[PDB]
Amino acid sequence: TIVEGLVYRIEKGDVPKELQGYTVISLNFRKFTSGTSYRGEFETRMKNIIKELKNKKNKIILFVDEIHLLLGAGKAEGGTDAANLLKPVLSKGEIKLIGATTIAEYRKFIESCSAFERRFE
Amino acid sequence: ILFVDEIHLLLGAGKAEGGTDAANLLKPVLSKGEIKLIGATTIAEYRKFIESCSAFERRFE
Amino acid sequence: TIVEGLVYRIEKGDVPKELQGYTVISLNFRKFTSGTSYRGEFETRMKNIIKELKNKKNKIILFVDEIHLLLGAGKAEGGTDAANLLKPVLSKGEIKLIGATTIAEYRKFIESCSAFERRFE
Amino acid sequence: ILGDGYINDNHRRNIDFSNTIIIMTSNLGAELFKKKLFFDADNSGTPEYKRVMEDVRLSLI
Repeated sequence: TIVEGLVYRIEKGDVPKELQGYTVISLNFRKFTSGTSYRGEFETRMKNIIKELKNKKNKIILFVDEIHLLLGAGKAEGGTDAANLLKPVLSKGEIKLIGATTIAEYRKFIESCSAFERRFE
Repeated sequence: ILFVDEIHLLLGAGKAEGGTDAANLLKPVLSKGEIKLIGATTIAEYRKFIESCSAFERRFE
Repeated sequence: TIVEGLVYRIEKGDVPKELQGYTVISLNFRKFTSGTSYRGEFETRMKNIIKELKNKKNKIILFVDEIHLLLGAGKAEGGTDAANLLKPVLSKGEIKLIGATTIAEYRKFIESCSAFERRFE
Repeated sequence: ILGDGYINDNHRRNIDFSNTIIIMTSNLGAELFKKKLFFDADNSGTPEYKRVMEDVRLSLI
């Protein structure tokens, strides 16, 4: 709802000039695990996304409900793991995402590989 | 109106897709009021939602 | 940024004469093992990188993001390549590579097998 | 550590303690540092109290 609170600031225009228009995109796991027809075809869906996440320069805001499904949980070949994409890319200012976790499981990101610590705020 | 014998029976199988049938699905769906579900669990079973899973404890009542 | 500094220092002229003109090839992990298809088409891509750029006289500099990422993915039995190749390259001087690891991981790189102890530095 | 440097762990690495200055502090100060040293703390002696301190220094050994 704080992230919902961002959206109402946008539609009423109560945002700075550099952040106007940009649309929040949530990420439901109705479609992440269900598209897994092959191993390579999982990342190609992201490749269609990420290439249009940089050269788009249009309304772009990424949102995750709980990052514990992204980088905490998951077999290394079962989908999203600690060896997920965009590890050196998200340090650069070319992708805008906003995530949310609970503290009591957030120590798993410290104990996953201890390398996403400087990768998030 | 849906009814389940045990929600613990929904924490078992669910293979050949990448995740458990109930532990993946219905997570933002049961967050809001859509489904008219009613459940029933053994008390001694029920500790696994509170201790082990520790996420659905606010989803159900 | 010290590795990326060196190319900013080619134009400064504070390089030795025998190390001039060379081009750093930055290497994303998305380029290595995403486009591989668990087949004998794998090693058709490995010679495109490795063996085509040894006897080629062109000016070459490699760069590894992390060596631990190269040990994580690439477990297909047919594919292998989890530090299997580049074994005479660590004593030959044709290929110029640069790696980067963190200390707490590089401690677990060396003493977990104790075979790469004399190769790397 | 002092006579060694080849400590086997559960991971069986070596831990060399070469080029290390080892610093071993503890007090033992009371029950000898009564007022003998204490009430003449101003000058504390070039001829006399050095002998008094070495006698205490011997008793710390």
